[PDB]
Amino acid sequence: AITSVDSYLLSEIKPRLNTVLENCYIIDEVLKDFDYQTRESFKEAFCGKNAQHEVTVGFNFPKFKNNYEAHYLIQLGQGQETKNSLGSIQSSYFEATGDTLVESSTAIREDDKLVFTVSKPIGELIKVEDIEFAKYDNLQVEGNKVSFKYQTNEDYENYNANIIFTEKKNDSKGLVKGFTVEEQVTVVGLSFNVDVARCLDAVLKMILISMRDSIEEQQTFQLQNLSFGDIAPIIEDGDSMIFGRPTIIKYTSSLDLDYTITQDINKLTFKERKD
Amino acid sequence: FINDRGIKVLWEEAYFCPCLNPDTGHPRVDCPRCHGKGIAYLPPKETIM
Ligand SMILES: [Zn+2]
Repeated sequence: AITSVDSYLLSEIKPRLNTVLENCYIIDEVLKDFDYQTRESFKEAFCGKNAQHEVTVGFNFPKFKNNYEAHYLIQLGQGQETKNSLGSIQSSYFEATGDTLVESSTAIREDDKLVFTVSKPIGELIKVEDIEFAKYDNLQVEGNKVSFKYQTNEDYENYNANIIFTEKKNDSKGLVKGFTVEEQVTVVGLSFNVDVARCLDAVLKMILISMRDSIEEQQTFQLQNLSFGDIAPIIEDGDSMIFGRPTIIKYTSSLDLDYTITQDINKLTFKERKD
Repeated sequence: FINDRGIKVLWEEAYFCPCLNPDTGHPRVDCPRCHGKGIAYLPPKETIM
């Protein structure tokens, strides 16, 4: 599973940043240490549902003009290989598996079992929220749905559960070959007003903190490290300077490829010899 | 000569807005006088340049 850190960063940042800027309480919590003036100015400009001004995020070298009132700029940076396993072997799988999904699913009644439906089939069930099925419940997964004994659990006929599971792709089996890569990605906020840049950097730090609970980087992009540069004038040739403070984010991910195996043994030929 | 070769243009003088933060020394993001820029402007004066 080749990793595109930049796209993941963008997808995590955009909705999360919009949600954070949606409400004032979270912003006030974030900007507790800042002075009244800059805090209130940033809140007036960008914060709130009905904010007239808006921030943006995008990759570097855009052929079009880019808004320099407040923008998050991303560039890919360097990368390095840090650790390897014997034969480049990372893991072995019997059934092809895709991404790990989290889905909410209300309990349902079936003639012998309570069940939960899901969007897609199941390759493996990791966890059901606040449940530890015993032998009596006889937890079974049958494609799309997971099921447990009806009678002794009948109080929970409409349990508002949620599920963490894994997609199923194929029944084939193979080996995972790959290594670990230690990658650096640079993120910088741009603004002709330095105070806006400072507040933007603080918001960036908070959303990076919040991201650590995300499933994907919990499973794929562990060992997050941060590093901040100095406030510098990005450009001097305009009528007014652009000010930005670059930040460097580090991640560790496992670049890997699935090598299928067609060998399947189903018969044995134990015979003696004579001389 | 200047009135002949020039073009009609509006001249508006510049002055620092009072909205500047007294401690950081940098301006408010939005105010009527200056739209984030730290410098406000006076009423325009019609001029040939
Ligand atoms: Zn002003």
